[PDB]
Amino acid sequence: TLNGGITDMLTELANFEKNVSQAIHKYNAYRKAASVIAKYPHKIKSGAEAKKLPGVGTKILEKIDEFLATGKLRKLEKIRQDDTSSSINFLTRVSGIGPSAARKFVDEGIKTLEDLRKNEDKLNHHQRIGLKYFGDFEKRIPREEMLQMQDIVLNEVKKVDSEYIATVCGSFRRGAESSGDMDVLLTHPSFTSESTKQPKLLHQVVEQLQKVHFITDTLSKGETKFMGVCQLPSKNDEKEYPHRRIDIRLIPKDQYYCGVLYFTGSDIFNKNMRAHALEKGFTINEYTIRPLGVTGVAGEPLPVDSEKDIFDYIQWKYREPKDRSE
DNA sequence: CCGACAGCGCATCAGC
DNA sequence: GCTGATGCGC
DNA sequence: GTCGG
Ligand SMILES: Cc1cn([C@H]2C[C@H](O)[C@@H](COP(=O)(O)OP(=O)(O)[C@H](Cl)P(=O)(O)O)O2)c(=O)[nH]c1=O
Ligand SMILES: [Cl-]
Ligand SMILES: [Mg+2]
Ligand code: NA
Ligand code: NA
Ligand code: NA
Repeated sequence: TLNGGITDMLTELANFEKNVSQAIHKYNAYRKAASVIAKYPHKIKSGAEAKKLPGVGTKILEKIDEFLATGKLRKLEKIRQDDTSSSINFLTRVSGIGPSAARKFVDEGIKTLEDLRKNEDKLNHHQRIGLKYFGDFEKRIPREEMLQMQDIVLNEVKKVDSEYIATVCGSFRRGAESSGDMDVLLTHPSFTSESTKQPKLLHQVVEQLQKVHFITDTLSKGETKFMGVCQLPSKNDEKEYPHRRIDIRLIPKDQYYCGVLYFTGSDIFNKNMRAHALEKGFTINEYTIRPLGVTGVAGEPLPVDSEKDIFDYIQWKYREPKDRSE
């Protein structure tokens, strides 16, 4: 909140570069800048002060001086006024519509929520569901509701096979008082790095959650990753809860620590951590941490028996999930 | 000045 | 049908 | 857009 106006501005610029310019490096640069400023514990008085932070360079420094002087940025003011950019930006807020589809729809004169609804036949499945719950997916999930959803998912999973372990990750595991969605990491001893001893491991779980009407819709589904929609049950006479996004990722049981580090995030925390790993001569994914040879070619997986082990390898002090919200 | 910027699952398409 | 590129998502 | 080398 200390530098909320600045980080909002940068986020708006990031979104512009992603959705309209389709300049993903500019997008990621703006988000990095916004992140480093958000955790900076002083109210920023100048661009030069902000430029001391890594990730803030000359251009963002100048923007920050304008914003501090006047409370706005002319570049953003003009972007806001531009119909095509505003339209493109809006359409990407539908799950499954990205920068390319958004611009394509705008070209055909499909540029409002109303246009989308009347042109449902021109959407793929993911987009159609994204449009169906557009309102709901805008809403945050209070932590108290996340606790209920967790109870339901862990108990239902236990009913399918008591050897499943389901772990809620994402912002929830980072201790947030509200989340954008629910992220569930799933393991079963039958699925390891070495073998898949039984099939349908993800399916049976999804099927059980569909059976008790917790999962209501599917955006995408594969053997290890489910992306869909869920809803808490409501009591008699009470308004229904909003429909929520849910992600479920099944990871080899012996690779749980790399898996839970990944799915706990944040996304920018993962990006910084993995970038750092590279500078230290390692590569990290949701399965393994591996050394980089002289080549650049990845070596064999290093042994890992905790999240801290991964931090150790790259010479980072351990950071608790709650300090990983970047 | 220049190249690199994290790493990967699922849906959809062109080409064969 | 398969393989690889592309889009969108985590 | 930023930064290390
Ligand atoms: C989008 C993304 C996610 N992840 C990892 C790290 C992420 O933490 C994890 C879940 O993605 P999420 O989109 O649900 O992120 P979250 O942290 O739960 C969000 Cl603050 P919210 O859902 O509360 O709004 O996946 C990445 O490693 N790279 C990414 O680009
Ligand atoms: Cl770019
Ligand atoms: Mg989440
Ligand atoms: Na800087
Ligand atoms: Na979208
Ligand atoms: Na998610």
